[PDB]
Order: sequence, then C-alpha cells, then structure tokens
Amino acid sequence: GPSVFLFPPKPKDTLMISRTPEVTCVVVDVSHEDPEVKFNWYVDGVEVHNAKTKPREEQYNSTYRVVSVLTVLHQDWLNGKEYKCKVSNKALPAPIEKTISKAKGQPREPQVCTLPPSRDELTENQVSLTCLVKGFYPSDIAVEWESNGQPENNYKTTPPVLDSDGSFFLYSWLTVDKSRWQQGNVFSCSVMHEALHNHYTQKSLSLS
Amino acid sequence: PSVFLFPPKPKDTLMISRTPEVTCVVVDVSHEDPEVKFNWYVDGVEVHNAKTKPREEQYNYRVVSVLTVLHQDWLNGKEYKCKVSNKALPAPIEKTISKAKGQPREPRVYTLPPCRDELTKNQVSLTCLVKGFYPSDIAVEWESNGQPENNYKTTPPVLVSDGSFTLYSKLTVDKSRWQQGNVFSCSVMHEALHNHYTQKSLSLS
Ligand SMILES: *[C@@H]1O[C@H](CO[C@@H]2O[C@@H](C)[C@@H](O)[C@@H](O)[C@@H]2O)[C@@H](O[C@@H]2O[C@H](CO)[C@@H](O[C@@H]3O[C@H](CO[C@H]4O[C@H](CO)[C@@H](O)[C@H](O)[C@@H]4O[C@@H]4O[C@H](CO)[C@@H](O)[C@H](O)[C@H]4NC(C)=O)[C@@H](O)[C@H](O[C@H]4O[C@H](CO)[C@@H](O)[C@H](O)[C@@H]4O[C@@H]4O[C@H](CO)[C@@H](O)[C@H](O)[C@H]4NC(C)=O)[C@@H]3O)[C@H](O)[C@H]2NC(C)=O)[C@H](O)[C@H]1NC(C)=O
Ligand SMILES: *[C@@H]1O[C@H](CO[C@@H]2O[C@@H](C)[C@@H](O)[C@@H](O)[C@@H]2O)[C@@H](O[C@@H]2O[C@H](CO)[C@@H](O[C@@H]3O[C@H](CO[C@H]4O[C@H](CO)[C@@H](O)[C@H](O)[C@@H]4O[C@@H]4O[C@H](CO)[C@@H](O)[C@H](O)[C@H]4NC(C)=O)[C@@H](O)[C@H](O[C@H]4O[C@H](CO)[C@@H](O)[C@H](O)[C@@H]4O[C@@H]4O[C@H](CO)[C@@H](O)[C@H](O)[C@H]4NC(C)=O)[C@@H]3O)[C@H](O)[C@H]2NC(C)=O)[C@H](O)[C@H]1NC(C)=O
Repeated sequence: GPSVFLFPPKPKDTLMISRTPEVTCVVVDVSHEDPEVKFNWYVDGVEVHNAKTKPREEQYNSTYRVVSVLTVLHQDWLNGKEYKCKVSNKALPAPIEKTISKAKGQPREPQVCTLPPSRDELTENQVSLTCLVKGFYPSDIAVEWESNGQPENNYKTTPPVLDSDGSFFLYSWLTVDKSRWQQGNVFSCSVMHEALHNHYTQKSLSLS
Repeated sequence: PSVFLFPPKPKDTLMISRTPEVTCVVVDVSHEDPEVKFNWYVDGVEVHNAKTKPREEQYNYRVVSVLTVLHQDWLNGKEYKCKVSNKALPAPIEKTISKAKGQPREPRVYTLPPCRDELTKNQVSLTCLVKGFYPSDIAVEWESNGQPENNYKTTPPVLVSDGSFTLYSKLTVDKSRWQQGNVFSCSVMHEALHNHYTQKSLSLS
C-alpha cells in the first residue's frame, strides 16, 4: 500500500528571516488502479488551504509519488505548532495521518569556543581554525565564518552529534594560509540557534 | 526482493588478526515459498565460502550471506559481487561493492587543548583533529594512562574540497583531572598510516 513520509524544514530555513521553511508530505507506492491521493493539512488541529500540491509522478519503479508542500510561519514552527498531513487513497483501509513539529525536548543554549591551530600544525603551509559548538538543543543550528567584518567562504562544518547529555555538539573549521593567521587578522565564528538571545552569537579568534 | 551489500569495519580490515566481513542482505522475500540462491564473485571468479546466516523473520523475512574477505584483496578494492536468484525476480539481481577507488592519503593528526573560556566550568573538552584522509574508512579512540577512555564522541567524516575527508573527536573530562597534568591520547587507525596506527597526546602545559 501507499506509504507516507513527512519531512521538517531545513535548519537554515527555520533560522533565517529571508528563507522559506517548508513542511513536505510525500506519498509513495501509489498503484495504477488507485492513483488519486487527497491531502488535508492541519495546524494545531485547524485546517488550512494554502498548501501547494504537485501532480503525481510515475517513478522508474512503476509506482506513483505524490508530494504536498506547506509553507510554515517561522514563529509558528519555533513555538512548536504541530503540522498534520492527512492522506486519503482508495488502496487504504482508512486515511493516514502524520504529524510533525519542532523537537519536543527542553531547549538548551549552545556554548561556543574558538581554538587556534595545533602547535605541530605550525610547521605547515596552511592552518586550521576551529570552532566548537557545544550542548545545544535542538540540533537545528547554522554556522558561518567571517574575516574583517566580511563573510568568509570555504569553511566546513560537521553535522550535529548526539551527545550523552541528550544535547548536541559540532565543529566548524576554516582553513587559511599560515601567513594570514600570523599577520594578526581576526576571524569569527557565527552561530544562529533558536535558544541564543536574538538567535545569534559570535565568537572571535586571532593570533596571540 | 531488494539487495543491499555492506562493507566490513575498518579495524577488521586493518588488523591481521581479525576477520573482515562483507554482508549480502536480501529483504522483501515472499512467504509464498520463494527460495533464494546465491552466487558470489570476486573480479569475475565465483566463490563458495560464503556462509549463510540462519533465518529469523520479524513480523511483517530476510536471508543473509556473509562473505569473509581477504585483507589485501579488500585493500586493493576488488569488487565483491553478491548475485541473488529468486523467482519473484526477472533475472538475478547483482550488487557490487569495493574499497573507494583512488590513491590513499594519510590523516594529519593534531590535538587541541580546551578553550580558555571552557576553563570557567567543571568539565573540559579535549579535541582531536583528523585531517585530509582518503578514503573515509577510519577509527579513532582515546587513551589515558595506558588505558582506554570511553567518554568520547566522534563526528562523521566530512568531505573537504580536497576530495579527502576530515573529522573531530572530542573527549570530555573533569577540569580537576585535566589540571593534574594527566596525559591523554588520540589514537587513529587508517590504511595509509605506517603500521595503520598513530597516536598523539596532550596534557596540561
Ligand atoms: C519506488 O520509488 C520511490 C522513489 O524512489 C526513487 O525512485 C526509485 C525508483 C529509486 O530510483 C530510488 O532510488 C529513488 O529514491 C521509492 O520511495 C522511497 O521509499 C522509501 C521507503 O520505502 C522512502 O524512504 C524513507 O526515506 C526517509 C528519508 O528520505 C529522505 O532521504 C532520502 C535520502 O536517502 C531521499 O531519497 C528522500 O527523498 C528523502 O529526502 C528528503 O526529501 C525531503 C523532501 O523532498 C527534503 O526535504 C529532504 O531534505 C530530503 N533529505 C535528503 C537527505 O535529501 C527515511 O527517513 C525513511 O525512514 C524512516 O522510516 C523508516 C520506515 O520505513 C524507518 O525505519 C526509518 O528509521 C525512518 O524512521 C523515521 O525516522 C526517524 C527514526 O526512525 C523518526 O524520527 C521517524 O518517526 C521515523 N518514521 C518512520 C519509521 O516512519 C525512509 O527511509 C524514500 O524516501 C522514498 N523515496 C522518495 C524519493 O520518496 C519507492 O519505495 C520505490 N519502490 C517501491 C517498491 O515503492
Ligand atoms: C519488512 O520489514 C523489513 C525489516 O526492516 C527493519 O525492521 C523492521 C521490523 C522495521 O523495524 C524496519 O523499519 C527496519 O528497517 C524491511 O526491510 C528494510 O527495507 C529497507 C528498504 O526496503 C532497508 O533500508 C535500507 O537500509 C540501508 C541501511 O541499513 C543498515 O542501516 C539500518 C538503519 O535503518 C539498520 O537496519 C542496519 O544498520 C542496516 O544494516 C547494516 O547491515 C550490515 C550487515 O549486518 C551491518 O554490518 C551494518 O552495521 C548495518 N549498518 C549499521 C549502521 O550498523 C540503507 O543504506 C538504505 O538506504 C540506501 O538505500 C536507499 C534505497 O536504495 C537509498 O535511497 C539510500 O540512498 C541508500 O542507497 C544507497 O545510496 C544511494 C543514494 O546515494 C542509492 O541510490 C543506492 O541504491 C545505494 N547504493 C549506493 C552505492 O549509493 C535503506 O535505508 C532496510 O535495510 C531493510 N531492513 C533491514 C533490517 O535490512 C522491509 O522494508 C519491510 N517490508 C516492506 C515491504 O516494506
């Protein structure tokens, strides 16, 4: 029979004003004989009608995939509003309902430390600057780097890792030429998370 | 029926004394008396040492052939082919696996002391940076005073623009114990290391 999967918005979409956080309801394994899927969307139990439904697409596996996308309000998602996808189809005994929301757990603020390159790393031609982001909940977060008050690309960030606390940590790091580290330039680790004041903290780092 | 083919653990691959196992998993087989046949090959030659794990079905029926692989063959990236025959299939389904291709690059291992501000609290993070390795198959562990340390976490490998991989491993310890000059070590096993092993240590300065 049809299976239903309900996906949350991307972390960055929830945390950045200029972005569009979406909940996505995906229906798979829809037969040729019972191809119609009906969607009903609810927000804390109230039905809404502005969800955008895509037309069915036959997959290489000879089954249909149907998708409905509901745009979520930033503040609603962060206040724990529940989003319910209801799927109706005639190869089903009864409608399938799935509900998604922000993570239930008590929110915890990240702690953010900056770490200079290893002393042993100081022999090489390029150097790593490290940002440690610790003890946050939930795992939605975004990290960015800056130099000279201007955005810096070419950083990498690990996924959140479940820690024994129940909280999360991650590392982000920037690789720079050695000269640029030791001409005293300042670098910055920026973190956006729902539990920070103004959902933002910045911590910086420079040659000592 | 769907076929999934899985690689061995890094340590089993890197230690002479251990048995690296590749796993062929067939799921979604009918309890209409469909019975399954296996053909394993290695670079085109078929093999008969595969050893079927008994069954156990769970509610809603999966058969599993476990193939012990040669250490050097795996490190050379030989392709392990699980071929599955079943009537509820058009023709055999074949799945192929192998060490990631490409010349191996060793990690450069660095240890990093806790942040100055983290020294304001009761526990501290000791950090191990593992950089520029290929492929991503790796193992990391922590030691203190000649003994295993199990209160660490390790991030997944992350792909850098290099094509190589990076990770961090974090050990959490009481501040008090760090400030007694204790020594801690990050040990890393990877195929491009000499003896597939390196250790790096770190203690209060
Ligand atoms: C026929 O085809 C369709 C389509 O497949 C496509 O075409 C076929 C022909 C092939 O070519 C495929 O290669 C190709 O994908 C098949 O449909 C697939 O069906 C399976 C289930 O049978 C679905 O699996 C679910 O996948 C989700 C994760 O899926 C995300 O990640 C996949 C990346 O690997 C990606 O493919 C998916 O599209 C999806 O990607 C996300 O998409 C959203 C919206 O588009 C986007 O916002 C995201 O950013 C994007 N993410 C990424 C990374 O790109 C997985 O979570 C599901 O597992 C849950 O459920 C399992 C139960 O089945 C359970 O065991 C798991 O543990 C997990 O459980 C859930 O998760 C946690 C922990 O359990 C918990 O919080 C939840 O409560 C729990 N919920 C449960 C258990 O229900 C599951 O793996 C595929 O998504 C689906 N593919 C697509 C594209 O829809 C179809 O099956 C084919 N064949 C047949 C015979 O039907
Ligand atoms: C009936 O029930 C069975 C039973 O299922 C299990 O138990 C039941 C009771 C429920 O709890 C289930 O939710 C639970 O799964 C159902 O069988 C399941 O079927 C699905 C799909 O049919 C399979 O999902 C795939 O699984 C692999 C990962 O599996 C490992 O990780 C699992 C986490 O869920 C975990 O179960 C195990 O760890 C498992 O096994 C590894 O096993 C080896 C052998 O012992 C062991 O050494 C390892 O340690 C162990 N792993 C770990 C971490 O320990 C996952 O890879 C699949 O995703 C791949 O496939 C997707 C579909 O192809 C694809 O979209 C993904 O991207 C990915 O595919 C690879 O990636 C690309 C994309 O880049 C893709 O296009 C390619 O095809 C593919 N290859 C490459 C090179 O890229 C997916 O999650 C379940 O494994 C299977 N359950 C079991 C136990 O096998 C069954 O579905 C039910 N029947 C029906 C009709 O629904």
